[PDB]
This record gives sequence, C-alpha cells and structure tokens, in this order.
Amino acid sequence: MEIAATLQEIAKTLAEIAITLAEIAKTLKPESEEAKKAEEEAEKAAKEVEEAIKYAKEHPNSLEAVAKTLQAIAKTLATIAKTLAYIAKTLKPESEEAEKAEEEAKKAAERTEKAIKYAQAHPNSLEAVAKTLLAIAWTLAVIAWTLAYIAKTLDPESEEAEKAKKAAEEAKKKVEEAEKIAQKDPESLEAVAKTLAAIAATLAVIAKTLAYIAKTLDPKSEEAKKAKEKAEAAAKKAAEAIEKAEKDPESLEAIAETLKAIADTLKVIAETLKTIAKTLK
Repeated sequence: MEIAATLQEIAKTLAEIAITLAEIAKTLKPESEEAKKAEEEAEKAAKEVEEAIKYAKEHPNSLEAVAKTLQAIAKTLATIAKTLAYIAKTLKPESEEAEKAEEEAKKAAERTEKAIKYAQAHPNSLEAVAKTLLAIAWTLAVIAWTLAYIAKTLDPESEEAEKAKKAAEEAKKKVEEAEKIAQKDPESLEAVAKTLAAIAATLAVIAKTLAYIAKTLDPKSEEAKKAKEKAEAAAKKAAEAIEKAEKDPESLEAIAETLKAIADTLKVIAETLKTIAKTLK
C-alpha cells in the first residue's frame, strides 16, 4: 500500500508526543534543569523528524527515505524514554524501579545510537532497516515497562495496574522473539514484519495503560473516560494486523496494515497524552 507515507505520519505523531511529554515534565518540575533538557531534546527530535519528512517527500519510495525516517523515529523514541524515566523518578525519587527506568532508557539510547551507526554505513541494506526497527521496539518496551510502573504508583491496589505490568512483560517477550528472528535472517521481510508486529503489540499496551492513567488522574474528566474505548479500538486494530503479519510474514500487505495500526495507535496515544497534559495543569 503506502509504506513510506505511513512512516512519515508515524514520525510526525511521535514528534508531537515528544513535545507534549516535555511540557508535562515542565509542568511537574518548572524549575528543574532536567525538564529544560527534555524540552530542548524534544525540539531537536522534532527538527530531525521535519528534516526526514522533507527528505522522503523528495525521494519517494526509496530505501534511503525509509531508513532516514526510521532513524528520526528511533531518536524521537529515545528522548521520549529518557524524559518518561525522569518523570517516573519524580514520582518516587528513592524507588529502585525509578533508578532502573533511568538505566533502561540509557541503554535503549545506546542501542539506538549503535543501530543508527550501522544504518548510516549500510543505507542500501535491509539489515539496516531491521536493526533500526529493533532499536525502536526495544525502546518502546522500555517505555511500556516505565509507564506500567507509573500506573502502579498512582494506584497500587488496582488490578488494572498489575494488568499493565503483565501486558508490558508480554510485549517485551514479543520483542525478544522478534530479535531472535531478525538475528537469524536480517535480510528478509520476515524480520521486518515480526518486528513491526512486536512494535504494534507494545504500542497497544502503551495506549491502554495511558488511558488508565488519564482516568486515574482525573476520574471526572469525560475526555479521559473516552480514552479507554479509543485505546481498546486501536488495540483491536493492531491485533488484527498482527494476526496478518504472523500468518504471512513476507507479505507487503501485512507490513502495510501493521504500519497503519501503529500510526492509528500513536494518534490515540497523542490525544490521550494531551488530555493528561491538561489535567496536570
């Protein structure tokens, strides 16, 4: 269908997400240098997203356009994970899980830095695409784990908090299986489809966890209540695409449908995050 165009939409939504998350950090800690750095890095990521989108529009349907957009997506997710771990550290400064989130986000950024290095040395290679996609998947797994920790911190007595933790662990297992498949044959579409499937499953967990957080932060907000059904519909859409991707892992149609589900889930996440950003003000 429209692989390259859908990646441009994914990159744009992630840039908006990074900016909103930096606004939340500044709302929680107005005088902190970390929230200042979060805003500066989110702006830098948005600039690289803009540059990649303009480059791809001029080189339609090319491996280079795909690689450059995936690199912007990976860098944007790296700063999201770092800023989110800082937020988790703000809620419970002396908690060991907060220190673990910061360490996990740092390691995800190093993996992202190494994948981009390889991709820049092999811009005409599918191995570069699969490597960058795996860095994206691992960073999303860190985000999902950190977000489930935040959810548990707001209401440790809640069954939904443990459901988010278990869901994040299952998405991590999907990333681990994708990394195994890609390592065995990184120049096949199988590696791309299975890694995209893990990404879609992880974003589905994130969207449902984020909708729970919005509702917990503002039980009387009608916008926050609506995020549950919206995240569930996006999660069902991802589940459909994942089933196609594991049925025909070398299908271009399966790859396209999975990218569409990723883009749609990110739109729900971005909307939900905006509701949270207003709640905290």
